[PDB]
This record gives sequence, structure tokens and C-alpha cells, in this order.
Amino acid sequence: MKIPYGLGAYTRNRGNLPPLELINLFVEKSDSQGVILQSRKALVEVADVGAGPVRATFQKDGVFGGDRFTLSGDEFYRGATLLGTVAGGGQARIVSNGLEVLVNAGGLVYSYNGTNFINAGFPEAAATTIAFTGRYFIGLSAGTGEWYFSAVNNGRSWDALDFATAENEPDALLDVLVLDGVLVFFGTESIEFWGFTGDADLPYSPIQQRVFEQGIYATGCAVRVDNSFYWVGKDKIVYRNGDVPQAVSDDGIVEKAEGSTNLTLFVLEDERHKFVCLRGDDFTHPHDVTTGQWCEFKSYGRTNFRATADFGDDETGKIWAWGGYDDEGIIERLFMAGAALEEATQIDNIRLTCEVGTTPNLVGIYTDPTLEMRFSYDAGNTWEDWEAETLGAQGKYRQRVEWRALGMFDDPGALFQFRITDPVSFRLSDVQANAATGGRQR
Amino acid sequence: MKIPYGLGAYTRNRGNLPPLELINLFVEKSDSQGVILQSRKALVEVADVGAGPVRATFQKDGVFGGDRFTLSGDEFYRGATLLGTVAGGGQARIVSNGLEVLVNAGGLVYSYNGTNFINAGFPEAAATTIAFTGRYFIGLSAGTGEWYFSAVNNGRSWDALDFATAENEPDALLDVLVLDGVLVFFGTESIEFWGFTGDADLPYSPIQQRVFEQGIYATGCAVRVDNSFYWVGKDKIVYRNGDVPQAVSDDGIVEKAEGSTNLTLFVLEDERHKFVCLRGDDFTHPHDVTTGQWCEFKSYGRTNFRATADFGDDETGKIWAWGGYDDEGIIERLFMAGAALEEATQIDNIRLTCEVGTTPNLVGIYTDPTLEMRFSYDAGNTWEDWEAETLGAQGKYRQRVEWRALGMFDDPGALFQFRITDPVSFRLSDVQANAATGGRQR
Amino acid sequence: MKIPYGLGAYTRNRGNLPPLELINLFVEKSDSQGVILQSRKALVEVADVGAGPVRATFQKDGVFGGDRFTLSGDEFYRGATLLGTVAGGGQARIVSNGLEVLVNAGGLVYSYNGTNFINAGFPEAAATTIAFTGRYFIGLSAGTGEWYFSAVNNGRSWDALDFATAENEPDALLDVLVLDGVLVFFGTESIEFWGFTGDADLPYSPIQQRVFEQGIYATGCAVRVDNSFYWVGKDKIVYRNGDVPQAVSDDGIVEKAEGSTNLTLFVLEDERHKFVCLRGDDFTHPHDVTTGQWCEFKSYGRTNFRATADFGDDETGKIWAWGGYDDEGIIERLFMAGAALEEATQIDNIRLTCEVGTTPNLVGIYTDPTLEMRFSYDAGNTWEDWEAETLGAQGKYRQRVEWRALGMFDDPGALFQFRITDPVSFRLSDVQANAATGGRQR
Amino acid sequence: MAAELHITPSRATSSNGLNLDGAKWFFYQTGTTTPQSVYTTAALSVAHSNPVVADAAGKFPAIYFDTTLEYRGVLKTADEATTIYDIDPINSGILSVLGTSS
Amino acid sequence: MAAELHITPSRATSSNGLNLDGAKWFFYQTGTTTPQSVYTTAALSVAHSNPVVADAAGKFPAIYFDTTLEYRGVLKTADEATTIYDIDPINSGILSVLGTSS
Amino acid sequence: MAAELHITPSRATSSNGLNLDGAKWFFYQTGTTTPQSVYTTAALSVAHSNPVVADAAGKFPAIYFDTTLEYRGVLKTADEATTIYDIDPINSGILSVLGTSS
Repeated sequence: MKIPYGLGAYTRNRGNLPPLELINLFVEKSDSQGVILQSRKALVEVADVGAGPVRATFQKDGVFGGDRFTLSGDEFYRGATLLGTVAGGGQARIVSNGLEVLVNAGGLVYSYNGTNFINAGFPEAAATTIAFTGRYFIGLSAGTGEWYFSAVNNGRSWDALDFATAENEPDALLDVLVLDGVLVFFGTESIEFWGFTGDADLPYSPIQQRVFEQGIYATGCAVRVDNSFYWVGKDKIVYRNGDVPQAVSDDGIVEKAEGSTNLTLFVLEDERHKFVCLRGDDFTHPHDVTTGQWCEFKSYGRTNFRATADFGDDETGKIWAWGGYDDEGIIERLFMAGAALEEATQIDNIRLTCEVGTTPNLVGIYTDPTLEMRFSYDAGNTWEDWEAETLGAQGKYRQRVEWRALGMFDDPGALFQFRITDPVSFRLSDVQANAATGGRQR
Repeated sequence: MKIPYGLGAYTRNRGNLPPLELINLFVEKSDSQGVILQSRKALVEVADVGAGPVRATFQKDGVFGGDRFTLSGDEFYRGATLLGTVAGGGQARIVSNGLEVLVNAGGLVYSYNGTNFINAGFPEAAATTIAFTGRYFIGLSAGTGEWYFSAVNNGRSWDALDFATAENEPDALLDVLVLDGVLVFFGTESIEFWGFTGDADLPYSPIQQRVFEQGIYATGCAVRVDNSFYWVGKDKIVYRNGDVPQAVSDDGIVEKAEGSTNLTLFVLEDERHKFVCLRGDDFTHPHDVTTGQWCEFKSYGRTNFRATADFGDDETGKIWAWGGYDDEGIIERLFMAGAALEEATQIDNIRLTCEVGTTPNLVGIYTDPTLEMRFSYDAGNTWEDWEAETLGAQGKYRQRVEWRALGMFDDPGALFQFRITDPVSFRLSDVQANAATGGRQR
Repeated sequence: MKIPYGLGAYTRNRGNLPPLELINLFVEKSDSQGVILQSRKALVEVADVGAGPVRATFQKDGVFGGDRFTLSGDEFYRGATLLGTVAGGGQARIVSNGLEVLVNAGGLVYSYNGTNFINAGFPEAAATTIAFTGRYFIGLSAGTGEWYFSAVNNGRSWDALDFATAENEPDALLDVLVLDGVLVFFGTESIEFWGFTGDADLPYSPIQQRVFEQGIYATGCAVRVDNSFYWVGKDKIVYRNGDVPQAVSDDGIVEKAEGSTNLTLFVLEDERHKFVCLRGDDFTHPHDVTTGQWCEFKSYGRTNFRATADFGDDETGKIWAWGGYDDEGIIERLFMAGAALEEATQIDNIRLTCEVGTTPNLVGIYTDPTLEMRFSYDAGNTWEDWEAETLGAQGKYRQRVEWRALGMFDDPGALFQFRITDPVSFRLSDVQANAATGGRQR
Repeated sequence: MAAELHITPSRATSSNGLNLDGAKWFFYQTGTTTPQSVYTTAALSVAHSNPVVADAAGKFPAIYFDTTLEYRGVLKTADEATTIYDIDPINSGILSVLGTSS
Repeated sequence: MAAELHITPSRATSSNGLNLDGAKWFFYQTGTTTPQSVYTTAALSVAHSNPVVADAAGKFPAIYFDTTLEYRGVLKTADEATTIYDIDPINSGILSVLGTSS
Repeated sequence: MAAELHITPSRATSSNGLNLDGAKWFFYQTGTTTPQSVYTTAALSVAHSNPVVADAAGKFPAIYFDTTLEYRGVLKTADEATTIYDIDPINSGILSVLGTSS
């Protein structure tokens, strides 16, 4: 037959629901097989800077030849040169138009040019965010404030009379985003839209009847994923822009986001897989955007998958990319397959259709990966011992992975759990409950 | 029965997926048969110019009587006359309104008239592209720049004060395209739209809220296929214009485009088959536009199917068209047919319904084309020996092509592979797994 | 049973595809029977003028009492009066508002009034087309040109300063069409739209973002069929106006249009059947517009079905209409019925449900029409002898037309072919493969 | 300066231990099943037939390739059946590989 | 321009004239007895198992090396005994020898 | 970067299927019938005898050439008769061909 294996990371603890979940495995389509589970690529080391938690990084091709701008700890690094220091704050941001590279924290705005790095001179003390690059530079004043704007392509000279107040949020302002020629201002209470005017004194004007009522949660909770954007909202429900804002988070992501009092959003780029990660206290649930299914990234030996607004680390000052396998030591990959059964059965067999015997190792302990499975009764509230089967050496492309002496299942549903914790790449297409016995040397 | 043969070129190497693919065969509809595979026409020799890699060609009917303008190597050829030289650059382009023929590289703009060929006098040194013909001539300045425009129908006299800056991309500009009366400017970061004003000082004006966020990859990655156009994007995902930009590339085209650091796009014209080729380091995947299925063109004995922005060669200075057969020596044509099987079977037969015995040869070695097939186990990771059957001589329209002693298939799926490498035209409608034996002399 | 007989004229010679086709038979709906094939009416003689190929004709009811204006050979005929001569050219056109009748060729514009016929005085030498009648007269200058306009309702007095240039096609202009108050100008490269202004100096203005990229093929390739219009395009794919231009030609019409270097379009009026004929070197494929299916009109003993932009002949100077039967001598009518078979069968019978025994002849050789059918093997690449059955005399409304000793069909499909070449009207509703034997004197 | 290794040539033998006679190597192009020529001497002048034959004990004669173009060979018996070997690049390209890459 | 010589491949046979089945080539590193990979295709993509097996008559499949690194091979029977051949540089270095010397 | 093909070495067998013992390869100069040396190791240091012998089953030892100079080999039985093979350029010149031409 064919047992329905779970495609999402659904663990709800309101009731004692059966926790079908994915670990380091996401869903995509194919053409030879129908629906497939694929592995997560291991992490590498690309660029190393001075130690400390990396907060925000930046590099392009048309600015300064491609020099890597980072904010590690409390101070810059342009390559390995020190370039002064930054005041302390909450969330960082790097803005540039090619002739000058700005930076931010909760405290101050620091500009840069060919050889100097001093204060840009924001028209008051504090600042929240800076967004825009191509024509102006737009800053957000902390507290009950407005947004200021500089001169054309000149972030080193601000002005006090160049501002524009908002008229719908009395509490604060937290984030700003450039979606089109228009602007998007995130309040703590409402969301406004401000189009481009084309004047000299005031260059922007509001759109009248476009106000969303779900204000942003914090200062780092808005990502331009696509032609439109995402945010988090005053409550922990990740939304999506449209005619009306629709919601993409369901149960089991919403009730888990309350325990973390810190929530961020960022993208991770894969080849046509734009993940949208929701980083919290320990979890990291990336919402895939092409086939929209929640999954779970978890790095080994730690409390959370290490990442930030880019591929930087949260510790020791490291930046990487995706590449290869066998670099992070152990990559755990776990999936679920259940029956929702009602009558007493005789499960004589269980079967996987994975990729078989393509490990590149011949010396060492990883010449046979040996995944292992685990029975359960009573909807996964208690478990049984592991049963491990090998995956074969290299070149043995014909090796069935099966278990043959399972027994009886008197349950509201038989519920299995598979795991491989090993640097070998892993694939899965289908499972089979009961099959027959034919063969020619396999 | 009827075995599902593959309609696309799906070879993904993330997992060890079964690689069903087409070689020199594309899919179209019909009315007598349902769905058909058809061959690729052989290449000819039409016009020959001086040697070197042909970069860009041009001919029409309402300009200069139809004289073939080409850029072979480092210098022009108008027919066989030399017409000066061109500076070195990245991607070429030929623009004309009938009274003057421009050209470009990465370096300079060279105009032409009845008898002279000298510098057009771009208002600064470098240039990226020229597009427009009918009213103005529009040039793109290299670096962090804008676009300049000439006088009406006068490409030989530019001006320094005739420009218009952009306001959304700070990095660069790479490509320009004339879709309608409007213009389309491809930045490295965003895509803008600029309509036609009708003034004298500034003749173009922007459209406010139409900004796409996927900037072009390079300078040669935008093709006006249809009423709308295509591009490649900052990542390797070929898009398509609409209300929102949708994507047309899937897995197995995206992960293969990373290995090539050079990507182009062009059209090949067939009778109601507008192919859109993605040329890379070795591959050429043409996206058909009427029945949108990826396939693969591969010329023999080489590393890539030889073509450019038109039917010119990448070597020795040759230009052709489509015509006939038996010109390129050997044309390989390969397709796949698989079962996705689960139980042990007895495949006693396999059958093709092709076109049979219509070769025009009577002398020589090609009087019997003799295609050949190949078994596989273990999802195509290893293969078996060929089994060849003839196709019959000319006039024998009744010849079944079958194999009769196959055996047992204990697999996740039986998976076959057929090939004919021969100048005879080839057709395929259906296959049959198991059939019966009737007949009257066939 | 019921064998699917073909409804279109599908003959593709890319592969050696089974050529199901219609000859002088088109498809319409009904209510008593479901789907029916009906005959083509014979041609008559209505008006005869001086000899030569008729190029363009014209008559109405509100101009000059209804006098037939024709251009036979090189000179007019108003009835049988000579009315001067015309210069030589490519495609003719007759334009009138009631007080004056214009004409054209590739060369000159000739006006007319109550008693005089002299030169209208186009503001330069050559002209391509004239369209508009009710307010102005609009002419198209040959070469790289624009369109001129005359005074109000005065085609005999043009002016040199009355013109308006185009801004998107640099090559040429070929055709013009009045669809609404707006105008449609066909370039060799693009298609423009020009609305009505209401001024005195310049009376027309362009629509900004409506540009089609498929320019017309020649000067006679645009027909106002309906509320919208058709054209042919730079390649041989007949299109159709809409939001975006969709295509109506498929394979087997496109690959046949390349062999003819001359392509025209016109309408033939039937009672609620507006045919759109594509005339070429030998073919004439009329696209029906209500039930859109391609068919084929072929006159006997010749190389092409004789017609032009109206019902005029291409030779000897004749004009007709539709009427009756038994006028053109022999009308061939041919249709196809195939099985797409896979297993060896025993076809013991074959059956038609036609109209039976309604011939009006009692003397002569046509008292029994006697259609005949023809076997085939090997997808129609070779055939067999005819088997003829009579249709019965007049008044015998009960006569089955069947063949009883067919035999075995070991094929990729049994494939039959029927033909009647006889002035009797012909109908077909259904066919039957195997039937039973009941009856009372029939 | 470098050591070239020697391999003793074999005979055309069947699935059993017995020797075969009249075995035929068919030499082709790269992957196309179109016949190419095979030369008999140290130089590249005299080409013998493309279906070669062996002796009564299964001795093939001296077989030399042209290293600027690829090859493909099979084995058949006298009745044109029971394909023994099939090797798709049966030649090792010395000049044709170094001339296109490396 | 140059003539490449052809050698017909043999079977795995014992000390007598009989053929062996299940014979195993063990391919190693240069002199270290550490297992390396051996590829099955014209390219260097798909690597089959390092202990290879033959057919019931002693047919080994298509065996291709990587010429930028040395090899060493042996033969054993099914019972892992009676070492038939042992050749220490069993590969002939085309690129790996010209890249270090000459 | 390039694929080197493998050929299993054969034994010294007669016209029948039986194996021969004491078979002798005589290695010569290019075409002159003058004896040259044949080395036994991976390097080019220790040269064994030019008339080589096989085992009781027909196993020849590891035979290595010197690629800067041509060779020519034959086969004989123990009684110095019944010449089995004779190949005039039995070596494939890697360095000696590229050093004079190409």
C-alpha cells in the first residue's frame, strides 16, 4: 500500500495531538517522482571577521568593488580593517547608494565615504531604521516621531526642517520598507502607504484609503520576500500582502511563538526556494514560499539553527553560504509516517523508497549510514526501541530498506518515526506498508 | 498497454532521481494522433563571411535592399566588404531606422550612412546597449549612469544635455527593450517602465507604481518573445511578464544554470514554434512557448549546440537557417520511457509506433537506420547493453519495431532508453508494453 | 458502433501522419441530428464584363442606383462602358462615399463623378491603399512614408501639408483598415491604433499603449470579418484581434503556407457562415468563424478554387454568386473516417447515414450518383481499389449504403476514404462499423 | 623517464573455456553506430576491413587506432549474435583529449 | 597522427583452463592499501563498488580510472584467497606524471 | 580529468584451450632483432632477463617498458618454436612520439 507521510511540521500541544514533524527536510515537486522530501545542505565557512555576534552584513558588485561590510560585535569590519565603532542598539541595518555606506543601531547614524568614517548628523539624537538608497536617505526618529529625509544622494548632510509627520499612529514607529516607488511605514497600531510626489520641498504623499490594522510587533519583523512583503503583526500571526492581508501561520506555529519574547524574520536563498525563517528563542520555522509548507531547520548540539538577517552567525563572527555535505559533522533529518488506523491489523513489513548507496566515503566510520526507525503506540506519547537498518556501501544501488517482524497495532493509529544523523545526502519519494517478494540479487 | 514516455528534459542531480530527458525532440499537438514527438531539422549553410565568432547579425527588406550586416570577429562585413572595425566588448547589438545602421560593443557607438563609417559621437566614452529605431536612438551609459537620446532620426549627432536619470537603481544599468510605445529599463536591482510623453525637451516619463524587484543578471538576458517579454533575474530563474512576474523554470534547469557563469537568451524561429533558448557553458535548453515544455538541443561532436542571437555560428563566421536533413552528418535523438513500477512483472514485449521506412537513401550505409534501445535497473544509475532493431528500407511502410525476450523487472521502476543517430526523419506517437500477435505480411 | 470521422483538414507532412481531410465539405450544428457534414453550393454566372483577371469589384444600393464597378484586366467597366484605364500595380481597392468612386493599384489614385474620370491628384506619385469613405479619404504613400488625408467628402482635391507621420515603424506601411471610429494601420513591423480627434487641422490621434508586434505580411492580408478583424503576420500564422492577439492557424496550415510566396485573405458569405479564405499558390483553406474548423474548397480541373476579394474570377472577367447545383459540371466531395485501431479485428460491414435518393435527374447519366470508397493500410501511405455503391433513383428514400466483405485490419489504424464527384447534393450525419440486419423492403 | 605497463593480449573465448573462431570486432564512431576504419600497420596507411575475423583458434591481427578520433567496439560470433563485450570509449584519447581540454 | 594499439580484454581464469566466477578486483591507493573509487562510465561521475564482481563466466564490466591519481589492483576468488595478480602501478599516468615531471 | 581504460591481463595459452608454461617473451629493438632490457619495478632501476618465463599456469610477472624508446615482442614455447604473437610497435610511445613530432 502507501502510508501518508507528513509534509509539514505540525506539533500542537493544546491537546495531546500526534506530533508529525519535519527536521531539516523540505517539500518540493518533481516530474519523475510525484512528491519528494529533500535534505538540507550543510554549512561551510566563507568569510571570517573579528569575533562577536554578527548583526548585519552587506556586499554588492557595483559598490567599492565588492568589499564585505559587516557589523561584528560593537565595531565594523571592511574586510579586516577596523573602521571605528558603533553605539549599542537593538537591530542593525546597512544602507548604501554606491558613494556612501550608512549603518544604524538603536542609537545613531554613521556615514562613510572613500576614507572617512564619522557621524552623519541625524537631526536629533536617536534613530530606528534607514531604508532608501537611490534618491534620498530616510531615517526614523525614535519615540513618538516622524520620518526625516536628507538631500539628494547626500547622507552626510541632514536638515531639521525636512520631515513629514504621520496622522494615524499615536504610539510609535518601528520599521520602514521600500516595496516600489511607494513606501511602507509600519506603526505599532496601523500600516500606512506613502507614494512618490515629485516635488522638491515634500517629495512624498499618502494614499488615502489604504490602512491595515495589524501593526508590526517589533523593529525587525518585515521582509520583502517577493513582489510583495510579509510581517508579524501585533499578535503572533505572520501575514501576507494582497488586496486584504491574508494569514499564513496556522496552529502549532502561533502558540509556539508566544514563549519567545523575541521574533525576527529573514530570507534564506536556495535555488528557486525562497525560505522565510521565523527565528525565536529556540525554534526556526522557515515558511517555504513556492510550495507553502512549514518545516524546521535545526543545527546540532545547540539550542537553535544559527543564522541572522543574512548567512552570518550569531556568535564568533562568521559568514557562510550553502555548500556540499560533511562539514557540520552531524546533520539530523527526521520525518513522520502515520496511519490514523481504526481496526486491529497485522503489519508484517514496512518499506522506504529512498536514495540508496551513494555515499562517497570508503575510509572512516561513515561507509554505511544506517538510519533507524521507532515504533509507537498511544499517539506518540510514548515510544519504543530503535530498529536500525543499513543503507549499503558505495555502488550498491539495489538495497531494499525494510523491517519484517513488526506485529499488531491496536491503536487510534500506528505512528512511526525515522531518523538519519549522518553527512550522507538523503531523499525520500514513497513508503509502502505491505509489499510482495520478488527479486534478482537485491 | 501504454507506457508514459517523458515529455520534458528533467535531469535533477540533487537526489539521484531518474533522469528522463529529451534530446533534439520537442512536443507538439496534432489531430490524427493525440500527442507526438517530432525531430529537429538539420542545419545548412546560407551565408558565409570572414572568419571569427559571429556576435550579432541583421538584415531586413526595407533597408538598403536587404544587405546582410554582420559583426564577425572584430570587424564588420556588409556582404563581403570590410567596413572598418569595432572596439572590443561584451555583447553586440545592431540598430537601424533605414537611413543609418548603428552597432555597439562594450566600448563605442559607430554609425553608418550611404558611404561613410565613422564614430557617432556618444556624449561620453562607453556604452552598453542601443535599442530604439523609429523616432530616437537611445544609448545606455556604462557605470552608474542614465540613458541619453539623440535628435529625431539622427544617430550621428548626440548631445550632452539630452539625458534623463533613473531614481531607483543605484548600482548600474544593463539592458533596455522596446515593448510598446513604452520602454523597459533593466537595472541590476529593479525594473522600471517609462512611457512616451510627446514633448520636445524630455520625451519620456515614468509610470509610478510599476517596479519589479528581480533585476537582470547580465547585459544579454532579455528577449521580446511575444506580446510580452522574458528575462533571467538576479538568480537563475527565467521569468515572464504579466500582472505579476511568474516563473517558468523549474528544478533541473535552475540548479544547472549555476555552473555556467555566462547566460544568454535568444529566439529560434520555427513554423509556429517560438523557442526561447537558454545558452550556457555546455547546455542549451529551449523553452517552447506554445506548449510550454523544456527540451534540449545538442549538436554532435561538440560541447554545445552552436547558435547565437540569430542563426549565426559561434566560430568560423557562418550563418544558416533550418532546412532538410542529412547535412550535419549525425543528428542524435533520444527519449525516455519508464513505468514507476512496484511489483515483479513479466515484460515479454515492447513496442514503438514510429514512422517506418521512409528513408530516401538507396546507396550508402544509411539504407536502414537501425535505432537501438537499452535496459536499466536501479533508476538509471547503471545500464545494460544495446538491443538494435532495423527500421526497414524505403517503401516498406509495414514494419513493427519490437523486442521480444526482455525478462523480469524487480525495481522501483523499469526504465528504458531509445536512440537513433542518423539523418532520417523520426516521429513517435505511442508505445505499447504488451500487445498481441495478428498480421498479414508485416 | 460509430467510427469518428474527421471534422478538419489536417494534412501534415512533417512526419508521415495520417492525412484526414475535407474537400468541399464544412461542419455545422443541427438539432435533429447532432453534428453534420454539408455540401458546397455550385457556382453560377451573374454578371459578365470584359475579359482579363478581375482584381476588385464593388456595388451597393445607395450609390449610383447600383451600377457594378469592376476592374477587369487593365481598365474599368461600369456595366459595359469602358471608363478609361488604370496603371499597373499589386492589389486593387475601390472606395466610395456616394458622390465619387475612387480606385487604386500600386501606382495612382483615380477619382470619378457624374461624367468625368481623371486623376485625383495624390500629393506625390505612388499610393498603396485607400480606406475611409464617410468623412475623409485616407491614402497611404509608398516607401518609408505616412498617410495623407483629403478635405471633407472631396477626394478630387488633396493637399501637401495634410499628413501625419508614424513613430514606431521605420521600414514601410502596407495596409489600413477602418474598424470603428478608430483606424488600424498595419506596418511591416508593428500595428498601431489611431482614434478620432474632432479637430480641423489634424483629425486623428494615437492610442498610447496599444501596439501589436506582428506586422502584416503583404498589402492584401487584412480582413474585417466581424466586430474585430484578422491578419496574417510577419510569419505565416493567421491571428485574431482581442485583448492580446490569439492565433487560429495550427500545424498543417502553417507549414503549407510557406510554399506559396503570395498570400491573400477575403470573405465568402454564406447564410450565417462567414468563411475566411486563405488563398495561396494552389490551396484555399477557408476558416469558418461560427464553428471554427478548417476545411478545403477545390474547384475541378484546375489548380485552385477560383475566387478573389469578392466572387469575381481570376480569369476571363466573370462575377457570380452561390446558387443551386449542376452548373460547374463536377463537384468533388471527399471525407475521411478512421479508427486508430490497435488489435486485429473482423470488420464485416461499414455503413453511412447520408441523404438518399433525392436526385432531380431522370434523363442523362446522373440518375444514380454512385459514390465509392477505398480501403487503406499503413496510415494512408498506400491505398487499394475503389468499391462503389449506388445511391438510388429518385423517390427511393430507403436505401442502405453498405459494403459487406471487408476483412481483417492489422494496423496502427484502419483508415477509409469516401468520394462522390457528382452534382447531387450530399449530406452525412453518422457512420456505423458493425450493425445488425432487420428490415421491411429497404 | 616514465614506465609504460604491458598487458598480454587475449583470445576470443566463449562463456565456457573453449576458444571461438570467426569472432568479429565491429568498430564504430563515438556513439553513433557508423563504421570507421582500422589500420593494420605501425603507420596509418593501409586499412583492413571493419568486420575483422580471427583465426581458427581466435587470434586477432595487429589492430591500430587513430588517436585523433574516438572509437567504439563490440564482439559477435560467426552467426552475428551473443554480444560479448561493448565498450563505448574503447580508445584512450591521447591527442584528441589534450587538444580540446587540458 | 599517432597509432594507438588495441588489446582484447581477457576473462578471470584459474590455474587450469577453466573460467572463474565472482572474482574480485580490489583497487587501492598507490602503495598504502586504502580503498579508492572506480567509475563505470565514459565520464567520471558514477562510481561503482570497489570490490567488483564478474559474471558467471568471468566478465568484468567497463572499468575506468582517474588519470590524475595512481592505483593498485589485485585479484581474489570468491573465498577471498589465491591472489592471482598484483600490480603496484596498475594505472599508466598520463596527466599525473607530466604534471610533476617532464 | 580523463578516463583511463582497464584491460585484464591474460595467460599464455596454446591453439587449444589449455594453458602453456615456460612461454618466452623476447623483447627487441624497433625492427632490428637486437635485445633490449625490460624492468621489473615501478621505477626503471632493476631489469630482469630479456627471455622471460612464466609460471606453471602461464603467469607472466610485472613487465614495464621505458617510454622514450620503442620495443618489439614475440612469443615462443619452451622448445623455441610456434611463434604465437608478433607485434612490431608493441609499445605505445607517450614521450618518444611527442618529442619528435606533434
